[PDB]
Amino acid sequence: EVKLVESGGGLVQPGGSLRLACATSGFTFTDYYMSWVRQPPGKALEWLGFIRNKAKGYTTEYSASVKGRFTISRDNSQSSLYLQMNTLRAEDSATYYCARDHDGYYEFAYWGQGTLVTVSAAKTTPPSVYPLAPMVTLGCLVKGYFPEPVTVTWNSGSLSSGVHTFPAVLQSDLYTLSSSVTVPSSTWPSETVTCNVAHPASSTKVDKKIVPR
Amino acid sequence: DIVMTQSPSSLAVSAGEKVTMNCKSSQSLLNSRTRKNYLAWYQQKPGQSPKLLIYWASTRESGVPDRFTGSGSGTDFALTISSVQAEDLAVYYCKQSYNLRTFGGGTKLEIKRADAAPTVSIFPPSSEQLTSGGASVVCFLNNFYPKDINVKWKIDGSERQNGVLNSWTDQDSKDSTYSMSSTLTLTKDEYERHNSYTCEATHKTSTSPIVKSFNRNEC
Repeated sequence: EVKLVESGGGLVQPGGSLRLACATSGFTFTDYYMSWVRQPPGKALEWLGFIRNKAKGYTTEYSASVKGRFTISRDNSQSSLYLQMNTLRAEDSATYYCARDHDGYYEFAYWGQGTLVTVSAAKTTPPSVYPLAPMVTLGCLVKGYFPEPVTVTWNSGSLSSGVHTFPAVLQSDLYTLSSSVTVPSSTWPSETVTCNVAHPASSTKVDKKIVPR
Repeated sequence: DIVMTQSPSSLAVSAGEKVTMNCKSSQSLLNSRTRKNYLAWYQQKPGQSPKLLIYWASTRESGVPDRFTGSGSGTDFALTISSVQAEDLAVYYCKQSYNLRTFGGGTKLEIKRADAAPTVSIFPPSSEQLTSGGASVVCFLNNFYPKDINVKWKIDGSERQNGVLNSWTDQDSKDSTYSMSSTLTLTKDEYERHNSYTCEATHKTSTSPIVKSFNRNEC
């Protein structure tokens, strides 16, 4: 399997710098051009730059919006790509994707999962997690956290269908979001239901059982 | 610095219809050496990374179904879907690679379906939130269609405008419905002054609002 995993993002002070890494495996890294693309929350994709393959001496190109400020490089022994990002502003807040472009063999272009970069002087804060007790619908309130993302599962993921998790909404440098889940009324409260919240930024894992009445 | 312009912004169509969306470039994308137009189409489904569908204007990426077709040349191009299925729900972007790369602004593909009434649930503040002197009342308005909806909060017979934050999902692939959340936040003081809490929901599937309520005195 061709893999691409981005790392090195997260929360960063205005004026700060980051180096995003994209760890690659499954293909002859040196034969491909590689690209970085970003997407601010809710907006269009934006091409940032590419680096060419071995045959072309690994030269680079940048869009007009970042040329001079960001730089791409690659570690061709370790099969890894980098994006050096300088003097960050609120406009750079986005998901960053590593993509394999093209060049060479029989069969696809591939993209990583992306990493979220948030440029802000607000500080990391863990969520408070509240159970929402009354086919029956339960939920979980995830309140007071910074930065994004959080992940919410129901019963360590075993309840997957009938789950809605709403986009967080920022206010006063804290996000809040909620997650609902719908079960057969016959199964709760006989069998338990638990919401599990992960906020990697503050190393937070919380479980919250939905207790009736 | 080639500019790319896509249209329309969005479209909505039933499972099975055929559609077309367009992409225009500020200059020719046609390469004189290869006689290829360097124009490509991406699909980005909600929550996911973009995926390449079409390149050289009309060559289908491996594994991609042939209900997807792209066409055009020069500065004008189009993508067509024949029998839109529910899992085509996504934002579609064109991208020139003639000189550097540039994405278009995207076209959003919404799925049309049978009108559906929201399932509405209301939740009083958890006792652990009350413990820290916060009070949030939460309304879920789940699995409705169409998308537009209006939420009103009542406290003891009087409307409340402020302290309310709303949030909307993206359309579900699995059933093509929208959901919405509406959170009323208060201090624990303000919460215990009053009795009855009500979210009322106005959807084109009724002239009467859908109302769910609780009275503090019954908790």
